[PDB]
Amino acid sequence: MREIVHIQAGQCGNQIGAKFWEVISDEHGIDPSGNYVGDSDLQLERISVYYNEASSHKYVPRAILVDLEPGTMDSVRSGAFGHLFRPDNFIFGQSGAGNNWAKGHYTEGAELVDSVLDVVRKECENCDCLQGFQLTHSLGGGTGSGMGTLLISKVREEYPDRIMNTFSVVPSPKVSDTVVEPYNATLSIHQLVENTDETYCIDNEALYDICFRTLKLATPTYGDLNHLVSATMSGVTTSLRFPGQLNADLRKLAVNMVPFPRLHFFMPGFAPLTARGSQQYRALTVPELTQQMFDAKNMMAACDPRHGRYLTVATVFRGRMSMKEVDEQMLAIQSKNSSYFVEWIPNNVKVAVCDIPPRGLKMSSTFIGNSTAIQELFKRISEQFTAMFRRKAFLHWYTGEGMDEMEFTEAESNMNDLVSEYQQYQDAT
Amino acid sequence: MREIVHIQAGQCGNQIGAKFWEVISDEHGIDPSGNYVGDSDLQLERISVYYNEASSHKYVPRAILVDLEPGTMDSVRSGAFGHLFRPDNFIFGQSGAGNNWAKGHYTEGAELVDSVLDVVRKECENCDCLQGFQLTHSLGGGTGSGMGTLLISKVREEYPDRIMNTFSVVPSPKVSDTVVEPYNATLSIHQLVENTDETYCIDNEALYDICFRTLKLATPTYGDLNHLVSATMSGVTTSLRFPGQLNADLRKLAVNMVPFPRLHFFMPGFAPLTARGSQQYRALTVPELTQQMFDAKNMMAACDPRHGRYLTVATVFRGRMSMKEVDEQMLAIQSKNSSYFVEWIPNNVKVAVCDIPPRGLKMSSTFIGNSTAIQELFKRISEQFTAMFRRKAFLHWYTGEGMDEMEFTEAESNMNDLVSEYQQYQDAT
Amino acid sequence: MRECISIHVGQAGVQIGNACWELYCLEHGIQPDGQMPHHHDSFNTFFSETGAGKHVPRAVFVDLEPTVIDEVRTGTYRQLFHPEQLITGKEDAANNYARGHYTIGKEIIDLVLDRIRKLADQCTGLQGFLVFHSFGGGTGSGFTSLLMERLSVDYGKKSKLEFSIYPAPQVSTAVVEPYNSILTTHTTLEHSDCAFMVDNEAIYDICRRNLDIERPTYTNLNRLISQIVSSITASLRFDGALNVDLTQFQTNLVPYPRIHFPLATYAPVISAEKAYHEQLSVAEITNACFEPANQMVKCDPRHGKYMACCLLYRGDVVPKDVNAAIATIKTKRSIQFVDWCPTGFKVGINYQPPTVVPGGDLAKVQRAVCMLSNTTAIAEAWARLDHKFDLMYAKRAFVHWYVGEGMEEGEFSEAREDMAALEKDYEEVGVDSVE
Amino acid sequence: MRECISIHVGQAGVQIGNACWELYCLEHGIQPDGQMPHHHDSFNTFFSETGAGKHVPRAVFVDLEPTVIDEVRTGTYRQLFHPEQLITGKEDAANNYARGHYTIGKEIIDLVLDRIRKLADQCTGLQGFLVFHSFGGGTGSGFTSLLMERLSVDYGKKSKLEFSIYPAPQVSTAVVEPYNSILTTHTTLEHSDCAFMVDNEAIYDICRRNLDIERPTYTNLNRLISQIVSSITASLRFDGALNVDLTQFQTNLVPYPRIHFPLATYAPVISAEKAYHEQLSVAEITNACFEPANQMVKCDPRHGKYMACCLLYRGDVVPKDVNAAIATIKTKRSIQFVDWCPTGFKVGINYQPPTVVPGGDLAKVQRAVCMLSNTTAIAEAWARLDHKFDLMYAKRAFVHWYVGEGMEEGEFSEAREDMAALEKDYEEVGVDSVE
Ligand SMILES: Nc1nc2c(ncn2[C@@H]2O[C@H](COP(=O)(O)OP(=O)(O)OP(=O)(O)O)[C@@H](O)[C@H]2O)c(=O)[nH]1
Ligand SMILES: Nc1nc2c(ncn2[C@@H]2O[C@H](COP(=O)(O)OP(=O)(O)OP(=O)(O)O)[C@@H](O)[C@H]2O)c(=O)[nH]1
Ligand SMILES: Nc1nc2c(ncn2[C@@H]2O[C@H](COP(=O)(O)OP(=O)(O)OP(=O)(O)O)[C@@H](O)[C@H]2O)c(=O)[nH]1
Ligand SMILES: Nc1nc2c(ncn2[C@@H]2O[C@H](COP(=O)(O)OP(=O)(O)OP(=O)(O)O)[C@@H](O)[C@H]2O)c(=O)[nH]1
Ligand SMILES: [Mg+2]
Ligand SMILES: [Mg+2]
Ligand SMILES: [Mg+2]
Ligand SMILES: [Mg+2]
Repeated sequence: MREIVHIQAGQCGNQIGAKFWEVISDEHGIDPSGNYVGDSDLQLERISVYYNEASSHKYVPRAILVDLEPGTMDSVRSGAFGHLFRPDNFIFGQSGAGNNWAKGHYTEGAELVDSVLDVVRKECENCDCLQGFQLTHSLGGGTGSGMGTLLISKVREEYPDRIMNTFSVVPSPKVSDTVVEPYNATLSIHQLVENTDETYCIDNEALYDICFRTLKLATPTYGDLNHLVSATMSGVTTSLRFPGQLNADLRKLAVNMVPFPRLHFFMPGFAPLTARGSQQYRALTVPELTQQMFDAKNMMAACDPRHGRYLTVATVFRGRMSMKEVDEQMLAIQSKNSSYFVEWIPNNVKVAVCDIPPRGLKMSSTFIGNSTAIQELFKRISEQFTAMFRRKAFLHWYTGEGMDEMEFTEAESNMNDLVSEYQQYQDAT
Repeated sequence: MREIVHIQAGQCGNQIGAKFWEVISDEHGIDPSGNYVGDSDLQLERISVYYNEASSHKYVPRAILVDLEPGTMDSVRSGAFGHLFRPDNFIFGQSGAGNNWAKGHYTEGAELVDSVLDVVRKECENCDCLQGFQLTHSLGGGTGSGMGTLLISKVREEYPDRIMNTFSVVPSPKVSDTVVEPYNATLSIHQLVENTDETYCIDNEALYDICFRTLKLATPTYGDLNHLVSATMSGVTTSLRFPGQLNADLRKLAVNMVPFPRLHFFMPGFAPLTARGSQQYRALTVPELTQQMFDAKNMMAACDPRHGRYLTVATVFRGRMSMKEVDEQMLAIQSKNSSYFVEWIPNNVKVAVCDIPPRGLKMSSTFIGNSTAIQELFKRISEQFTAMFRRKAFLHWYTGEGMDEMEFTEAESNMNDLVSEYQQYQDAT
Repeated sequence: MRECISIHVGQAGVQIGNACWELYCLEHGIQPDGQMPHHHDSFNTFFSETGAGKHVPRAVFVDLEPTVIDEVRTGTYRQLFHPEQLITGKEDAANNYARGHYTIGKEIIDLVLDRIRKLADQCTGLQGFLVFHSFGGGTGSGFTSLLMERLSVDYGKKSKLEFSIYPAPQVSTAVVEPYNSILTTHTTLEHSDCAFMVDNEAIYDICRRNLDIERPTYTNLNRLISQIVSSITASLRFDGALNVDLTQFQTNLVPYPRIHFPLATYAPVISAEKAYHEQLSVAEITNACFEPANQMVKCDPRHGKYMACCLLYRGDVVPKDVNAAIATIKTKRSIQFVDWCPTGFKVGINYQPPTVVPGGDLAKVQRAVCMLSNTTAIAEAWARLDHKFDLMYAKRAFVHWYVGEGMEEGEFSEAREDMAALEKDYEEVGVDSVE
Repeated sequence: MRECISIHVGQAGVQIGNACWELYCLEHGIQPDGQMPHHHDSFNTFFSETGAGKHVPRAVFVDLEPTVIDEVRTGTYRQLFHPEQLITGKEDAANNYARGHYTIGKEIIDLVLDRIRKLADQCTGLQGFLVFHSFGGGTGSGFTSLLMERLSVDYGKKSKLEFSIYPAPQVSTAVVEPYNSILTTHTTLEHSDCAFMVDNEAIYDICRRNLDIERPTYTNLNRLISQIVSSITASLRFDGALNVDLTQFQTNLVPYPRIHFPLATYAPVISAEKAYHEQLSVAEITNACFEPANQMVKCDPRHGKYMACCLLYRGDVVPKDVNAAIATIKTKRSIQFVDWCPTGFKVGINYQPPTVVPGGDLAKVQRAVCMLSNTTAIAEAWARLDHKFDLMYAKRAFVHWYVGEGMEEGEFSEAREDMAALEKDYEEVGVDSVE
């Protein structure tokens, strides 16, 4: 009931998804072979939302892993946790997009999308009652950004009356992984703003600091970095996967959070984050949980909220608490930190409570804040994209595979408009 | 309830505190591992004042140990009694202040003062009522005096309606540990007399003499020296940690003993002080205890009271007695020694009685006297500072890191004013 | 699954290729005879599988003078290469580009093309061409221009990377080097996606100073250049935490159609005795590789400004300190990038530590870095070569050899004006401009 | 953590450093090869850890003549030092200050700076530099003043201590010592935070009389001076009941920017057989080190007045009898202090007893004291040296070697008036002033 479709694009999506389906398997008591070995029947109460029933009590995920370059798939197939996926879903192309938008939207986008859309339709018809779509990708790569935009569009005419959540890894200010980031990002964001519902922007170096500073890890690899982002992603969904005292669903989050069609870029955060050695000297209690969430340091996006104002805020608890303690503390937060909240939405705190605590923790929480601190992220990206484009650098290889200058002019004009409306509403009276 | 924050600055504060939390742990029946192993229930009646309740009945002290160099924390962290502090509290820098005021208040202190201040605000949010701050530092070092004053000015801004006590270690008149003492001390006092409520001045040679003749020890190391100052420091606080016939607390002492805003420099003292061998030839009873404290020999500050007059006096008894025997002796002390008391404060004796004896003792006492004889101590220090400053010796390395000539002129101009009023009130009619 | 073919031209290409296929075979755990004693595909991209256990490379060795190929035929690697692939002529171009491109070079180009077409149709996922050729040589320069024209005509749009050998400023071996280089650059300027340069003495300075060898025969020089080539391809051959494809190199390094002349660098290059007294940390090999003295082209980067860089870490590498290392490099004073490129770094990470060739001068290392810098310090080298060519041609020296072998002086004029356009574009792009 | 790098200059520095770095591995339990059979860091301040168990010192050996370094390379401590660190020239300065500062010294100073900058960036918490240079030599004096100029600009404000070797009054191995010493002191006066002076003849009296040794070779002299250096930095490497730092020494002993010339002193210095007949109490080693005959510079403290002192105990030392001992020392009429310094003592205590090298002349002691007196008695020594320089320069003797090597006669006037200013300033603040 209320089934969810999970789509993966680019190298990041497959690596994040590899850690994702690891978390879900432990949550639902699923052996790597694919057979139920747990005890509680509560996990079976709603198992069809993600997994799928099969013969001999086998379970297969509703995931569609697809990427142009094959190199990622041999890793997921040959590696562990590859005995439970559906071999038909393992879609791959022939050559990677090469960090090019054009090769991800016109050249190799044509033949690959037709194949992947077929598996979506078959998966949708198998579904009993569709709830929405989940897409995990990156805005810096070529295949994940370029094709993911194409897939988001092709899905959109097919299911107009549906919602989707895109958990994108937005590029960093400090360190840039690839040289031509702004060309892929600016083009991708223009299309997403047109035809998407909500978007959870996530940074890398911000999660780098969190792992090194708070968890005190000397060598934070991609294994640990992707592990933390999976827990936030599992926390967002678990409201409808598991019963709770004040339940919420993907539809509830979308409407509570998005006041306007063009302002749907969120910023997540998770708590508690404690080291292995320092967990014994801290009291696991709601006061410190909410305090840990509401500081700039424990935030998974590299934008300090102090330069902006929280437009709307969510908080999806887990474990067992009191609504009194939960909402008494939201009062203490609101009264003390009132200078940082937008004046013209009152009571802008949405709270939901579950009952199943996360593994190895008495209780935890997930904070999703639609803030005005993203305006500094888009301003910087637009600045980087502007200077590079005026001198017409790297342009010969987007023009040489389908596009021309009119796409670049209109994408820049739209992005300037969006940051204009974003600021003009923050400074409204 | 009525919690207090304990701050340690410099090497002395860390060394005093390392053995201070030794005596506090025995009083509350705390194993070195951090778990309660005591018997009497009265210990847990007020345990939150110093320790913090945590998961699985573990207790974590409310301490903030900070030094500009890592040479001090290596001992406490690696050594015993280091598995119960919270590692977040173990704040340290990279290079010591180097016995310089500038390198601890202007240049190097500012970098680390933001980290400790943020811990202070985070320190006892769980803590529900602040009673005050307890600071242990030195007036001769660089980090103990330099940034310790920096913390006092900054902390006072955030908690103005609160009282704090600094248990400083005032310099010596016979042997000086560091060559540039008067420059470091005088610059500190000009800032201390403005942002503190009361200061406990303690010497070292006076502690040496007491441990030599009275305790019969020929080679007292720093371990046997700091044990004497811990008991006095624990005696002042234990009024609000344990029940008593006539209770007192930190706020109570400040009212009785600060007649004027600038005259808040006290002189402690402890009794009984008897050797282990010669403990069988004395009868433990109130008669000798009151006589023991009021002689010049058993005084922890090297200033002979006979050259001055007591203004106000404490006697924070412990153990169990009858207040009649207490006031029968305070009457005998007053009548026989009436020449050593100021005329314009009648009945200037404050007495409080507790109900829990110190460890291995039937009864004990703590004497705190806001005597006038301190005026001879500041007279000597201002004499040494004057001789060094006209020659401008050692000064080319104070202006080179932030200061100038005008600052030194005002610090001495204010200090001679303080010794003027400290004596003008003694001779006032 | 994704296939790239390698063409080796001239004595330089064959000798380098012998050292290159020395290390690819070692990297994949293949014995010299084709048998065998992460691992299982990988080898499918280079070593085509025969029905038996024998693997044969996708290499096309072509030369006009047969003595060098007769060496590789009779060498230790006799059973590896396909006997049809080794194509030999009868006499070389004798450092005459006119001979090697017009008169004699045209009589064997049909045979090499047929072997290329047969090999390409054998594979299913053809990606691009790897060309190993020199610049001074008559056959190396003469044949490569013919092959680029022929290959580009057959295959429309594919990646075409070349690993050239840039002529030196004071080290010289030919007397017609300015003539061969200028002619080669002009004709292949439009048909090369990305061409790497290497200077012979720059490795000699590196081998003498960094590794401290006083007998650096061409074997030791070939071993160092071979190491750069493999780790560039190693992303295609091996999985990694951040995979980079041949197009990704080509897309991330070429900002303009004409400015496609980067240079290579490798690190760490340290000896066996100094291995014990070093810690081989990620933060320092990033610093060591970027150090101007470690560049493998005889040009100081301090004289110019970087335009784009690409790093490739392999082995036990964490992306965090790699992230940290580039942060300090960017904020460092000596490094200066160009204004229109606020971001100028591409990072690729692989899980396979580099292997060591037995008997090699280098020592075993668990981390390796390869740096591809597209900069402006190369522009000073082009001007110097242009000066040498202009000095010699000023009085029509050696032109009688070239003119008689099917050329005209008009062609020399067009190549001269071509290099002026390239140099003027290179400086005007590197120099800042208002608005 | 806390880092300081050591520069060894000239034959004196390399010979002293061979004995000095011999002691540190003894203190930290490091075998000569690198392996091992209070202890956990500690060695991170001097021994930079390689990934393996091997420790390599943070030392830079620089010299112009390869005779002495080759002994270090071939010595028993062959595997410890980093082979790149041992920097050699080709010929020495030959007791010529001009050669080692202008002509030949300048051509190698860039190489040593490269190893300094590389080593400093490797460490994290660098504090300052320890320089082991003499005064009479060419490379030990001429080249080290160049290093001060090079090091100071790169690192603006850091501690800089030079453990000099003061030329002796009557003992003189060289003939141009007054010309060398005056020139190097003038240029290094404004770039040295704290310079320690040692006289070679002064130790000889100490070794003959106190230690009862009749064959005091340079290896026996160097063992005794190594103990002074070790205990100065004994506070950084070990915990203590009262710790001192590189800065704590540097601000407690320099009342004026020019007057920063203290002198060392060690105690106890007694033989093996004489150990039994001495009880070795704290109250007397404080008295022993204050005796005029145990000073390490041939200047009687009675002729002058102490300005500041600094004691450093280590071992089974309790602070109660320490400050008691100084109390009796202060009231003694033989030791006199300056009026404007009512307090002139600094103490530092450690829990690590000094160790003894095997085969050494000194016996095992559970306590040790190092006294670093900044006194006016050294002003008589500057006057004596200035007298010799003024005597020979009057008729311009030996000048032709210096003038023809890149100097001028006018430059000698500046160095002469510079010592004129210092000699009176030392006395004028040492003597009382009106009002
Ligand atoms: N959080 C996270 N991000 C990653 C990880 N690996 C790569 N990324 C990000 O993803 C981007 C890579 O772009 P991709 O879309 O994956 O490109 P690709 O899959 O190699 O294929 P092409 O787009 O053709 O190059 C980089 O900019 C990284 O910032 C990962 O393991 N975890
Ligand atoms: N009572 C007592 N006093 C001590 C002890 N250790 C040091 N002191 C005093 O502390 C002073 C030393 O200055 P500190 O404040 O410790 O200086 P620091 O912490 O080392 O930091 P810097 O000033 O930068 O060197 C001396 O004057 C001693 O009188 C101790 O163990 N017990
Ligand atoms: N790095 C490297 N360069 C080489 C090696 N052998 C030759 N060269 C270069 O190749 C140049 C000689 O031209 P080649 O391309 O070898 O000419 P060829 O192969 O003999 O055939 P012809 O051009 O007809 O003479 C010289 O300038 C060298 O710089 C080698 O083993 N290693
Ligand atoms: N204490 C001590 N002093 C030494 C030793 N060896 C040389 N000296 C001193 O060094 C002085 C000689 O000048 P050096 O500094 O050694 O000159 P150098 O290092 O040989 O360099 P050049 O001047 O160029 O020859 C003599 O006056 C000695 O006092 C030694 O082993 N121990
Ligand atoms: Mg990819
Ligand atoms: Mg200190
Ligand atoms: Mg040839
Ligand atoms: Mg010499």
